[PDB]
Amino acid sequence: AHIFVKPELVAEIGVKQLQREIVLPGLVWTNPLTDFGGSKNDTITVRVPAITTA
Amino acid sequence: NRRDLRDPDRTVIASELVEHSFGVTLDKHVYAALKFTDEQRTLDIRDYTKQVLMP
Repeated sequence: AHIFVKPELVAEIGVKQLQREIVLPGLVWTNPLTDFGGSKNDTITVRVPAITTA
Repeated sequence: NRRDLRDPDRTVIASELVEHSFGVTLDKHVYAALKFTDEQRTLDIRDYTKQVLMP
């Protein structure tokens, strides 16, 4: 019988271990505050503007 | 040395030439060392030249 020496080939075709989709980071108000250095206790105060009545 | 002139004994006290010495040693290591965590370097350091290197 004919006998041949062949390379066991390996391919990546797009089969990935199943892990959940990432949605929440895009849906949440992300990084409106950045200058967290140069702020006491890593805390940035957020000011909520005043409301007046007529 | 001095000896009496016309002295019956004629021995001379031979002088000695002794060279002296002293050692100078390199024996100290002066250092200033600083340790900054990733939080301290990221958030607490602003310049790092006038805040770390100059001190």
